[PDB]
Amino acid sequence: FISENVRGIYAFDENGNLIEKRYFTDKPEKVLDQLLKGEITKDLEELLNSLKEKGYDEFVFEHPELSRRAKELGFSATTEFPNIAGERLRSNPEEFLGENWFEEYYKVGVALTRMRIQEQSGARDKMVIQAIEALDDINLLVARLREWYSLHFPELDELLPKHPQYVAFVKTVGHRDNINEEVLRELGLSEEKIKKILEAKEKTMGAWMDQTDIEVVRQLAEEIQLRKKLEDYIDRAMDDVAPNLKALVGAKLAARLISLAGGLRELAMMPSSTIQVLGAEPKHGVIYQYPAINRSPWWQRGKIARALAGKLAIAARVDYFSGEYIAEELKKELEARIREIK
Amino acid sequence: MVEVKKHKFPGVYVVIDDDGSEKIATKNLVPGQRVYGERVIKWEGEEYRIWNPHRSKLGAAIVNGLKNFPIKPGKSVLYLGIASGTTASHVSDIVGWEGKIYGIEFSPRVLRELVPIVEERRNIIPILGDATKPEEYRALVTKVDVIFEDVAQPTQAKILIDNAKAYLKRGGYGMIAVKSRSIDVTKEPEQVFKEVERELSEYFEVIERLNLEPYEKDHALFVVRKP
Repeated sequence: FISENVRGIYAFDENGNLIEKRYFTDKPEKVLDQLLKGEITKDLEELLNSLKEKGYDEFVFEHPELSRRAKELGFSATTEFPNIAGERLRSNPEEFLGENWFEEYYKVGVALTRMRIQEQSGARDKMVIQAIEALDDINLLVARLREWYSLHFPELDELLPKHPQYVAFVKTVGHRDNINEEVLRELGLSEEKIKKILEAKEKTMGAWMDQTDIEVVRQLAEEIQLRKKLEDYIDRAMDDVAPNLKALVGAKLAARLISLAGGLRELAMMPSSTIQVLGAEPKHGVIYQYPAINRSPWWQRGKIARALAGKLAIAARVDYFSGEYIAEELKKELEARIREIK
Repeated sequence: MVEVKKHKFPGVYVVIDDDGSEKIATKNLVPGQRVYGERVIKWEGEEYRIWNPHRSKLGAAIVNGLKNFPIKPGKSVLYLGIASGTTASHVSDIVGWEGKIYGIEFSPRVLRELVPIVEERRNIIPILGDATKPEEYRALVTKVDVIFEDVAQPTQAKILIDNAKAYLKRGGYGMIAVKSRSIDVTKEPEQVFKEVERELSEYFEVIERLNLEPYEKDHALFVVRKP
């Protein structure tokens, strides 16, 4: 069935004749970056519908994400690679594309890359340190909302623990008395949570307000957006500056390391030892936040931590210089030195 | 003295210079376009480039005397590692404006440099991509003739196999510069290549297991054929 190329999404019968096609309405480089990744764009929905009103209930996509979001959409979707659609597209590019089909795989080949690839910048490690520094200040604002949305409603706090699930209530409703049983369902609330909140509008004490309500909602508006940004920029720009360091311990602890040392160079200049303790001095060693170090008994940690610092060092050095992605080997090497620690 | 002749292989040339020794060289497909700090040369009007093997791991395979070098001219090839462009600039020269290359190293920081090159060297697609996740570039490649894998992954084996099952025409080939410890940092090299040639050839027709000493410790450019 469904596959993709530089021209559009194609649709194929069990035997490989062309069912329906539809060309990319928006820049290919904008669309592929989504479909390829597994996200559904307007052209992949419109073709999903017209394919249906042609009398189809079966769908097969090449990326298991596409076909998982395809069925949380309604359409029954199986996921098989390489599906006879792409096996039909690639084996016969010229059939569909034309003679210069290659040129076309390049034109758009390049375009998309120049997208995904950030322009060279003297100090992006510094841009990260910042955005990391900010994500720390927003941590405080989020902590601050807590007692607030609550002055008027103390109950919620215990009910919704997860900030993003929580800031849902404020942003959209505000006032205790803005509660619907029909907007209680929507938002993602369970049946239990459809009574734990219909018990809200009419149960518990808390000093209602009308002007305050629209002060706090203005607070949640500005809390989400600097947050995301920061988290999402800190990631997609940890890819230019220290992809090795990144894929080692996650872009955050990564960014925390760069920051903690105050730049990339600085980190690189650090021996395993200086890195095994970079983070703290009762805190002691930022890198101990590593999954495998934490889940372990203190008597074994000192050992693993050593091994981490050795690989983070390398990650830095290369990252500093070239940024050739050698994480895998090192993640491997490391996973193999730890099993011996047991 | 500075003399330049044809090699065993198509699009491959051998040169001998003032020091009376021989060095590989490829027909640079783009005059005055120098990648990787090259040593180039010029005979009766052509700019043959020095395929220095310290820099490329194929230099080695070839200078160490490779037998089957499926990379002819015209032959489109998938390439898992295209990085700075070095060990892979040559393979554009060999292939020719009739051949093709889809190259795939995933660290943008790096790739970012090969992006200029492809302006005149319009014979490579600089795909920022990942070759552990093949599907995710099902739209910027096409069935190739030769998969060439150079990746510091530790599963080089199933990576080659899987890119293969996706984009490699029957009768196509495949070349994987395998590091030993890259696959296992605890298992003896000799014993590893026996396990690679094993797993690898459970889907392939193993053509040739070629060592790379003394250009690279425990490196070994295999050459599989897809029956």
